[PDB]
Amino acid sequence: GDASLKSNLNKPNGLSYIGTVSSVSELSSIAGLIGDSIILDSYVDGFNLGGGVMVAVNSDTVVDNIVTFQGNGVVWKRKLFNGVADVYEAGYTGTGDLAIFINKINAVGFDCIVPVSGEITTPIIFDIAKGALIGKNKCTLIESASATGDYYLTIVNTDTDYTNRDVINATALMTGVSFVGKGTRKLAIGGSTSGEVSELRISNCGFISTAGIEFLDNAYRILFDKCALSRSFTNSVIFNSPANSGEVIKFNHCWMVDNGGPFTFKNGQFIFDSCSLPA
Amino acid sequence: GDASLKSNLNKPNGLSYIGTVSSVSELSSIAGLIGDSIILDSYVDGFNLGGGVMVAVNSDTVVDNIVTFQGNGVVWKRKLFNGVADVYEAGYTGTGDLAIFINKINAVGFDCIVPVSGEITTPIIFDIAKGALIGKNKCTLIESASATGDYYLTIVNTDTDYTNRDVINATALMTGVSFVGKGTRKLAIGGSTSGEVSELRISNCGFISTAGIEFLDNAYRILFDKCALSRSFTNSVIFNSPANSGEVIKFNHCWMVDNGGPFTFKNGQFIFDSCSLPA
Repeated sequence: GDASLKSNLNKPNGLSYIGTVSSVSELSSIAGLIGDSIILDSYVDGFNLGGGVMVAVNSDTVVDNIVTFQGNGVVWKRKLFNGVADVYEAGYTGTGDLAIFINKINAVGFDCIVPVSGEITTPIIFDIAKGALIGKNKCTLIESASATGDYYLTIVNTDTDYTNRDVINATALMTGVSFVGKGTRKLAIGGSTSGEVSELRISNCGFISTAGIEFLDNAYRILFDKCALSRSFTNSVIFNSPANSGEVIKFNHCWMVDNGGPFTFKNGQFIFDSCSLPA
Repeated sequence: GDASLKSNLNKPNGLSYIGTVSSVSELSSIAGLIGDSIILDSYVDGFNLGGGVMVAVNSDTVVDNIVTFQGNGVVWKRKLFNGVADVYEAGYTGTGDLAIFINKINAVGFDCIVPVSGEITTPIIFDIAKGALIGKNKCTLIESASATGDYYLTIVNTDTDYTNRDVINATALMTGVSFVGKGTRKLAIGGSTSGEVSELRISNCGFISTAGIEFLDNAYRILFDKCALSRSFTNSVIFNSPANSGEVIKFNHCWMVDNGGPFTFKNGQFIFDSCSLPA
């Protein structure tokens, strides 16, 4: 009856009488009119992570599976999105490969916020033309035993245009992330097919027990702003005179101890400022 | 019937059966009791931006059109506002003059978060006594062709009190914004009527194709922390010996290339640290 329904809705738990969408996978079958608002419990069923109020927009809306999602005759967009994308909104559940969701957010064109620690397996591709990489809550990325390849993280710039270079690189930022490797995989900066990776601030980051940092082509004027590069295996820094690379590479207040591999500076221009090494 | 209504509310899209307020303009005519909660779809009708759950507060509450909004016999306040104001919450719809909403948020006294790129036309007045200016997601502000005046951004401090100077200037911050001018307008720091603009960190910012950076009265110890100042027209930096200005002005890891105007240092004390120029 109406009296029971009205009374149930007015109870302190009255919201529990409104239906919800359990997951993003279910969202693809939910139809609606433009402007309809629905409750999304979670990205993945039962995890209570990455949900929110969704609103129906035109079916031609670009779907990024972070803010906008496929619907049945519409697209569902986060109604109250503040512009800041985190890995929970991209589908991370607290287990599995965190690198998948770091790659996904950056590939869409948002800053990637990682407010959680976890394990990484697939190599990370961090494109400074598409956003920043921001760790929070002591963000620690621990490489899994099964992780393969020569690189756990490669920093690129898919923008090869001159006009956009200064615009893109001025804001380039990676901050607040500690990587715990197993001594087999490196961090790469640049690439022969990459645009110029320059004016990148890498601040408050740890690179512990990795296989080193390797500079590729088109990588210069990188600013390591208070970072740790310690306990490295086989190599610490690799600069094997790559083309269009090496100008004013600066380590500011960096802590580099207990490493098990050389700093190979074949050409290039390197600045250590208030650093400590090697212990 | 009652069973149809109850089951519709319990459907996965059950929230769509709850009414909503379409815009802030409509919100002005919405009445309610103190504590009533309503759904705001958007600041401007149909854009799905800047909405949220609103709660009715006392009718004498100060309305700032960011957190609090006028109602019919009450004031509507953002129920879940966390203190962080973005341009969407101030009325930005994805097009138009972003400078209007930067000015509005700063004038009220919040940090202004700009998680989007767009155009600027009206001159920005950035008061460091009121909050910071923070760009996200490769924030790029492109000056419109119709923008007039000599300045696109002026950085001031309306607090002229000595006691508050150190308190205010310690946290002064502008970060993460690339300004792309058309060669006609400058950036001004200070002013004869301004309080002392000092200890300001300008980090990860771009000043590209502008008419230069001009120091006015009461501007000193500015820290340009990894910025681009490139492709300038007519002037790059103007320091025409202004009064109470010039102490330890530092460019840290700055990219200053392809400029078309001089760095005029008539008096003053300037520090270039790990900069590159002029190409």
